[PDB]
Amino acid sequence: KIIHLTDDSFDTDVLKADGAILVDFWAEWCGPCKMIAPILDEIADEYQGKLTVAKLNIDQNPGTAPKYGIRGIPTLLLFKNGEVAATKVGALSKGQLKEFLDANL
Amino acid sequence: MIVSDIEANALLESVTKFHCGVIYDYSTAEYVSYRPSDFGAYLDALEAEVARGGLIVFHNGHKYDVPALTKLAKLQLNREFHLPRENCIDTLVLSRLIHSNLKDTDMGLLRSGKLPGALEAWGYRLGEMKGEYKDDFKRMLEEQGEEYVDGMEWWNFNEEMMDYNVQDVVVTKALLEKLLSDKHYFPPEIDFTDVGYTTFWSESLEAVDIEHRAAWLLAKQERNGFPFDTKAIEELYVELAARRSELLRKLTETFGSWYQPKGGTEMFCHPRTGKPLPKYPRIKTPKVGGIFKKPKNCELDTREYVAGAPYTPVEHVVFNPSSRDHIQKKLQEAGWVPTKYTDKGAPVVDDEVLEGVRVDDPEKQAAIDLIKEYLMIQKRIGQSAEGDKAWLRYVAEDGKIHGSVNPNGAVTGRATHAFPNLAQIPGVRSPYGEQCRAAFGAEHHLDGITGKPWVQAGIDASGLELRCLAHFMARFDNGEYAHEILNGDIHTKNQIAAELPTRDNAKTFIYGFLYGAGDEKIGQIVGAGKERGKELKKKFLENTPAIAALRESIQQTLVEKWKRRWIKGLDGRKVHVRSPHAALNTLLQSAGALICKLWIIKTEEMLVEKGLKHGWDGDFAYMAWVHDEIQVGCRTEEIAQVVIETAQEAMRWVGDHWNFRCLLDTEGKMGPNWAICH
DNA sequence: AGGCACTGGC
DNA sequence: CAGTGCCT
Ligand SMILES: [Mg+2]
Repeated sequence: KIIHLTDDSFDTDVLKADGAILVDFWAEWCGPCKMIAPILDEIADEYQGKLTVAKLNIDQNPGTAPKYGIRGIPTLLLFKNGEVAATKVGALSKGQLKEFLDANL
Repeated sequence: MIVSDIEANALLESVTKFHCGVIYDYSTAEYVSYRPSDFGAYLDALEAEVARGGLIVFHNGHKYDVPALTKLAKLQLNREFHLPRENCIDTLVLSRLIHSNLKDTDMGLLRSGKLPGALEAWGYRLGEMKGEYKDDFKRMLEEQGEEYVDGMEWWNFNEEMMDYNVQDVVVTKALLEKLLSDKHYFPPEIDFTDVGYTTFWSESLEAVDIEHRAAWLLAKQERNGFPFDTKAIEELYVELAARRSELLRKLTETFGSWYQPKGGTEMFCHPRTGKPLPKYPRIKTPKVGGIFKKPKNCELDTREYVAGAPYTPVEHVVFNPSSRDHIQKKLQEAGWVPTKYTDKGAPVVDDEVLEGVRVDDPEKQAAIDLIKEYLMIQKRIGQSAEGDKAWLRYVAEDGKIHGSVNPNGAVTGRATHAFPNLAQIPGVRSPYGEQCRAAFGAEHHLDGITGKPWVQAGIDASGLELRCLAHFMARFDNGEYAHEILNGDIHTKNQIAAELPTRDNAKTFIYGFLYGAGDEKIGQIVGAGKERGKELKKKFLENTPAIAALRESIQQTLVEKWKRRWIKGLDGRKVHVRSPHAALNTLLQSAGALICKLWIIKTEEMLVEKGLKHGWDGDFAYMAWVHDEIQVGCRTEEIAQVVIETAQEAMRWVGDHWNFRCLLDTEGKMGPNWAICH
């Protein structure tokens, strides 16, 4: 249920999309990214119909991250109507993500 | 004989004030100090020693003290003072001859730590005095709550300076005696601190005299400087910088930027077992932050971190064509499989391998040539304008680059050049070589009287290495090789001795043989590698037994592991041998070096005996000596003709002087600059 | 082979 | 300091 983004599909899938979109900027060589990965799978299964979870691997798609000043990963950006509503960095626990989502959703 | 040293307010280039000087006289055994107001008396004391047919010892006096005294005498006293070359001894020059197996800080211009091997103690102390005096000056300053400035320790005379001056003469005196105690260079029967100048030069090993004449002339060469076309190079700089930008733009379009971990402090540990994972990039765990800001009775925390939630800090990096790492990274991701690495894991990324790299993507395959051009252009930009020793940073007010020269910096007797190294200017055959080379030339100097540009005479020793080789094999082949070089075609002959195809292959093989080169580059001429290479260098020797005999005779003399770790040079000096396999090469390079050294000395001497004056205010000026070639500025075309013919005469003289079994020659060319004169 | 020196990266 | 390249 997770949307795997690409540099060229980013604009339409995220910025022009309707509804809340949580984007995860990640890399295969990052330990913390591998930690939150499972958490995101469960979040996509739970928040269906209220929010969409999307992932962007920064090694395969290097043009997007720079535009948002990413300085650490995994980076989570919650987009609403083409703009960043909230942003958190780090392998949040499932519990901490729900609060983040529920609070910003 | 007297031993002396002075302290002045700056380097030769800008010195204007004599601070003090000290003199130790062997005939009285006393040290005499001369303060600022005793300058005339100091000079009178030096000339008195000259009048007696005596000797004056300075440490590095040939390049500094002596010309400095000439300059200060004129400025401060409006007096003409010129110590004659024959009356001067230089312990730095002597050390470099006798301890040729050791490095030195070049009087404080190089940091000790960087120099390999050990350093002679006395010479070390002499080269660190300025830095030591400086450290003490500051100490005293920042001890009286007084701010230190750049180099104010040399602005005014003071007793701390006078004491160091005295100590320099005691150390120089000790170095001298230590050097004179070397029986190989100075016969034991003679007390060299008690003889006249003619006896000093005549009773010591020929090398002593030669090194002192070389240092004297090369000191003059540095003072002359090499006329440089600053404008031409600034324009080349603009051109290169534009090609660099354009190549950067294209390469950044081809190889996009990426992210790399950076700034991680804490180790990453498996959340399950807690087992440390060292291969994983370093992470960082925030100790502050949450989803909600701290309550007080709850507003969302704007911050982006969460206590306990770890993340891997990263940096954004743009492809840099100058980075071997980026190139390796981007090319393998394109399908490149490194066939050769360095002894550190990193894969080799030099021009030769890049030449062999083959990737599927056509745009990336073409980008490799852009990377190769980029690296080459960076090499030129660095040497011409941006590097620490760039030409544009070294050109002086008189429009000349005064490169430094260590007359005997190499173990073999060759000179070393630096600040900047004028013996590494790109040749006309390499990219931009024409423009770099044309920028150095007599044409860029306008006569002080007529304003007319000067002319350049470029002269080199013809096939010097092969001739040196011919000479040493003469005792095994009776001059056969020497006879072939002079009349037949030594190259064709070598092409036959070594079963090689083209005549040029041999013409490239031999030089590879003399200048040392593994079977790799060797066989790299016959398509193969170090494979047929081993076969080639063997079939050659097989058909040229004189060379084999020579090599064997050298071995017998050195290895009995050693019976003697040095070989005798043409002028009798000891030439340290680093390894048994490099013995023949050390011998050949040393002969060429010593032949070229005596040659430029004899050339200048013959010119002066013919009435020509050495200097920009004269008829000619030595601008550069690059191993087996000299570039001389001449006031006129006729003078350049004379310099060329005289150089040829001097070379013959040198060959006859050392009873060389192979005739030596020179080829000269006249023109406006280095590009045309070579 | 003998040297000097530039740039990248720690 | 490692890896390279410029000169003879
Ligand atoms: Mg001194």
